[PDB]
Amino acid sequence: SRVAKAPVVVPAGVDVKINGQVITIKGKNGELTRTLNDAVEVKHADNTLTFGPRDGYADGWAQAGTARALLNSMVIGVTEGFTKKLQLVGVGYRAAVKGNVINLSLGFSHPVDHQLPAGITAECPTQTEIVLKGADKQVIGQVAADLRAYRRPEPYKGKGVRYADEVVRTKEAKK
Amino acid sequence: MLQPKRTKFRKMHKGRNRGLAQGTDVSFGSFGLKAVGRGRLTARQIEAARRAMTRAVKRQGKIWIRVFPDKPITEKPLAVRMGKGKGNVEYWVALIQPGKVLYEMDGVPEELAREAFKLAAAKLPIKTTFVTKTVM
Amino acid sequence: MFTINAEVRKEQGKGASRRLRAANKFPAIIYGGKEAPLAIELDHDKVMNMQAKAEFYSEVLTIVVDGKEIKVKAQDVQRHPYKPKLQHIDFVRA
Amino acid sequence: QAYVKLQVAAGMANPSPPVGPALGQQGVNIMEFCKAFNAKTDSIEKGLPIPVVITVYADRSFTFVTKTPPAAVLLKKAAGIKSGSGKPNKDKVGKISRAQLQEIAQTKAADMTGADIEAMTRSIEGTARSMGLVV
Amino acid sequence: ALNLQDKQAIVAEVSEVAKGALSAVVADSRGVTVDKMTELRKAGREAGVYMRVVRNTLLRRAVEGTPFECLKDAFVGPTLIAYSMEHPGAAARLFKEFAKANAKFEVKAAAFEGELIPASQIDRLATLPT
Amino acid sequence: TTRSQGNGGQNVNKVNSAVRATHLPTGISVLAQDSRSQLDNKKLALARLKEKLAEMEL
Amino acid sequence: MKVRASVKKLCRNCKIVKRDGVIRVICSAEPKHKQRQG
RNA sequence: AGCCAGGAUGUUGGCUUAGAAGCAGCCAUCAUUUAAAGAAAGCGUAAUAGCUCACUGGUCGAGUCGGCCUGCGCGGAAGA
RNA sequence: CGAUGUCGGCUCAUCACAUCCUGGGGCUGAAGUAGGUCCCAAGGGUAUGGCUGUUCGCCAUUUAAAGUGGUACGCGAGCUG
Ligand SMILES: [Mg+2]
Ligand SMILES: [Mg+2]
Ligand SMILES: [Mg+2]
Ligand SMILES: [Mg+2]
Ligand SMILES: [Mg+2]
Ligand SMILES: [Mg+2]
Ligand SMILES: [Mg+2]
Ligand SMILES: [Mg+2]
Ligand SMILES: [Mg+2]
Ligand SMILES: [Mg+2]
Ligand SMILES: [Mg+2]
Ligand SMILES: [Mg+2]
Ligand SMILES: [Mg+2]
Ligand SMILES: [Mg+2]
Ligand SMILES: [Mg+2]
Ligand SMILES: [Mg+2]
Ligand SMILES: [Mg+2]
Ligand SMILES: [Mg+2]
Ligand SMILES: [Mg+2]
Ligand SMILES: [Mg+2]
Ligand SMILES: [Zn+2]
Repeated sequence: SRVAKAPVVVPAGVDVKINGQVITIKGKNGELTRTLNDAVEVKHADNTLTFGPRDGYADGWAQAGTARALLNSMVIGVTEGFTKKLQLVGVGYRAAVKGNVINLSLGFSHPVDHQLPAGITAECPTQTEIVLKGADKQVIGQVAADLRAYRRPEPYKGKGVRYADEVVRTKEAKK
Repeated sequence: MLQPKRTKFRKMHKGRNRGLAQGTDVSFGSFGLKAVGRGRLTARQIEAARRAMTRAVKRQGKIWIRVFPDKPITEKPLAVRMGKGKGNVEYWVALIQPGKVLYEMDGVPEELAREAFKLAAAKLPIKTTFVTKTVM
Repeated sequence: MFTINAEVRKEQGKGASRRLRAANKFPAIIYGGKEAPLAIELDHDKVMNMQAKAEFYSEVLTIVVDGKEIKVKAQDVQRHPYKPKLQHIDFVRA
Repeated sequence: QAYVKLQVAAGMANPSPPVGPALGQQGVNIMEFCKAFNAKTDSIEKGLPIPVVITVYADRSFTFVTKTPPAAVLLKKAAGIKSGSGKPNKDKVGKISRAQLQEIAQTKAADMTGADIEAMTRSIEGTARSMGLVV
Repeated sequence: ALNLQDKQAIVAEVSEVAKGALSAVVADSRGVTVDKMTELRKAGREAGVYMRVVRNTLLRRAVEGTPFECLKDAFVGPTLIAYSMEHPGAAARLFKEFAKANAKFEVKAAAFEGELIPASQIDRLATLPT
Repeated sequence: TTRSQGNGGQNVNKVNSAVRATHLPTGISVLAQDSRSQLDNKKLALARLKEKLAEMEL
Repeated sequence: MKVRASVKKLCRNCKIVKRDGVIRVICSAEPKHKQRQG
C-alpha cells in the first residue's frame, strides 16, 4: 500500500536482476538474493523498482510493501552497507575479534565466542564497543541480537551487552 | 437491600419469565442502563451495581433504580430429600425482560454516566446497554 | 425540515409487520383530519437518522407517497425494547 | 547553558543550607557566586531575593546577568502582609488597588515582556487573585 | 480551525496587507525563541501589537489570499517565506532588523528577498527615509 | 474436609463428614465431624474456629 | 507476563498485537503491562 | 503517524512540614508574550535541578478517525 | 437383593496434570542469596518412624521433593481381618 507506492530508485552501479519472484541485487559492498512472495509484482522501469499486487492474491499490498522495504534495505546494504554498534557495560566485560570469531568475556566461567556468518564483518575500536558491518540488514541485526543475547543488559545497572543506540531503563533495589 | 417490607404471601411459584419488558423507556433521569438479556437480578446484584455506579459518580447527580425485587426465591437446605414441602425463601429477585431499564442517572456528564453504568453492568448477570432519554 | 419517502402498505398485520422489519422497513400510519387513516411503510434507516434530532418530534413533517405530499406531526413512535430500532410511528395530519 | 535561577533574600550571604548542593552540582566554587551577589546588591537595598542567570564556561569565568526583584515579594511589600492566603475563596485576605498594581508593574516594565504595562498589571491582578487577594 | 476561523484568518491577513504598505520576509529554519520573541518585542516597543510573527505561507492559504492585492507574493510561497507586515510610516526602518537577526546566529534561510515593495531587486536596500 | 475421625460405625469411618479447618495465617487447625452433614459441620465448627482464633489473638 | 483472559491497554504505551493467533499487549515502557491472552 | 522547531512570565502561588520550586497533599486553579504553552498530563529529587505530555508552527502529499448495527470467525477452554 | 465382599494395611500398580522436586521462561514491591507469582513441561523421581484399626492428623528426624486426583474412593477367585 502506502509503502509499496514509494518507488526505490537504483543508483549507478546497481545491478538488478529479476527472475520471476527471485530478485538479486549486486553493488559495491556485495550481492544479495531474495525470493519474493508470489503475490508481489516487481517491475524495473529503466531507473527504479516498483511494487504492486498480483491479482487474485488477497494480502497483496501487505506483501508488496514488505517486499518493497526489503529491496530498499537490499539497495542500502549493497551500496553503503549497514552498521550495528553494540556497547558493553560492567567491569572486565571485553570484546576481541580473531578474524571472524568474536571473543567475548563477560564474567563467565568460560570464554564466550560467536562465529559470524559469511556476509558480515566485525571490529572493536575500543575495549567494550563493537562496530559490526555488513550487507544484509536482517543478518546484521541477527548477529547484533546474538551478541546482545550472550548477556542481555540487566535493568539494575545497565550491566551487560547493550546496543550502542539503545537506552536502557534502570530500576532501583528498594529497601 | 431492596426487599418488600411486607408481602401478601410468603412463597411464590417458580413461574415463567417470558415476554419483553415494560419499563423500557428512560423516564425519570437522563441516562439509562437497559437490559438486553433475560434473567433475574437478586437484590444482592442490584445493590452491588448500585454501589459501584454511585461510587463512580462520586455522589453527584441522582440515581434511579427502576427494578425492585419482589419475587421470593426458595431453596431447600443441603442434604435434604425432595419432598416435605417448598424450601425457604433465601433471597429476592426481580425478573428482567429484555429492555427493562435497570438504572437511570442525571446530574453527570454523559461520559461519566457511561463509565458508571459500565462499572455497574460488570456486576450484573445479564448483558446491558447504555441508552438516553429521548423526546417522545 | 424532514421529507420522508413512504409507500402505501399493500398488506397489514403482524406477519407483514415482522416481514418488513426484517426487510429493512417499518410500518407507520398517518391519521387525523377527514381522510381515512393512511397505512404507510417507511425506510427505517432514513427515518432512524431523521428522528435522531430532537426537533423531529416537534416540527411539522412532510411525507411523499406516490408523488403526493402530506404534512403531519409525529404523534407516537414504537421502538424496539432493547434495540435502537423503530417499530412503528403514529403521524397526525397537520 | 546550565542556567537555573535558585536564590534567596539578599540578607543571607552564603546560602549553603537552603540550596547548597543544587548550586554546587559541579565542582564550581561557592565563594564566587556569593561575592558576585554581594557586589550586585551593594547598589540596592538588602533583604530581597535577586534572580541571576548563570553561564559556566570551560575557561573558568562564569557570566551572570541580574533581573528585577520578584513580583511575589514586591506585592508582599505592597500589601503589607506576611502570609498570603490559605484556601482563598472562603474568607477574603485583603483589598488591592488597580493604581498600586500599575505602579508596581511600571518599575519592572523595562525588564518585562510587555509594551502596554496594563497587560502585566492585569496579570499581577490575576496573580494576587489566584493567591487570594481580590483587586 | 475549520472553514469559519479560516475565513476570519484570511480576512485579518487581507486587511493587514491592505492597510500596510511595507513588509519584511523571514524563514526560521533555526529560528530560536530568543529571535522570535526579540522581534515581537521590538514590534511592541516600536508600536502596537499589530505586527505579528505569524507563520502561514502555505501553498494553498496565503497563495489563495494574495490575488486581492500585491499579487507578486504568489511566487514567494515556495521555499517557505513568511511575512511580517508594517502599517504605519513611509518605508519603516524595521527591514534591516531581520537582516541583523539573520546575521546574528541564523542559518540564513530567509534569503532576505524584500518582496520588492518598491519594485527593487532581492538585494539589501540600505537607503531609507531618516 | 475428610472422613469422620473417632469411633462410630462404618458410615462414620467411611463418609467424608469431618471438615477439619485450618486458619493458615495462624495455623490454628480445628473443625468437627459432629453433624452428619458436611456443611453443618463446616459452619458449626467454624464458629469454634473463630473462637480459637479469638482466644489466640486475645 | 500476565496471562489473562481479558487483555487491555493499561497505559498510553501498551499496544495490542496478534501473534500466531494469540492476542498480546506489549508495553514499550512498562514491563508489568506485558499481557498475554490465555 | 513520523521526520524539522517550540513548549515562556507572573510563580519558587499561599501553606504543614524537615524541606515542597507542578509533582506529598489542599484550596485558588487566573492572567500575561501570544502561532502556543494546563499554576500543570507524565518521568525524575532530599528539595531542586533534570527528560518529557497537552497546544503552535515546518516537510511529503490523499485519505484519516471512532462510534453504531450486523455475518462469519479468535481466545476464555484443564482428567484420568 | 435366584449376592456386584464394605474401611485400613501389604504386594502390585496404571493413567490424568489442576506439577511437590529436577527442566525452560515472564513480571516482581527481583541488587546477590533466597523468595513471591504466573506460564510451558508428565521424562524420571516423589520419606522412615512414635500414637492410632485408621485413611487423615499431630509429632520426631530426613529428603531435591516427600504432589493432587482417576482407576468398583484401583488391587480379599492376590494376602491380611
Ligand atoms: Mg403460565
Ligand atoms: Mg412481565
Ligand atoms: Mg405468527
Ligand atoms: Mg456415604
Ligand atoms: Mg488458566
Ligand atoms: Mg502530525
Ligand atoms: Mg467461542
Ligand atoms: Mg444386592
Ligand atoms: Mg446370578
Ligand atoms: Mg501444564
Ligand atoms: Mg517462576
Ligand atoms: Mg509419573
Ligand atoms: Mg507422554
Ligand atoms: Mg512414564
Ligand atoms: Mg515401642
Ligand atoms: Mg469417587
Ligand atoms: Mg478401592
Ligand atoms: Mg489410588
Ligand atoms: Mg482388603
Ligand atoms: Mg475384627
Ligand atoms: Zn503500558
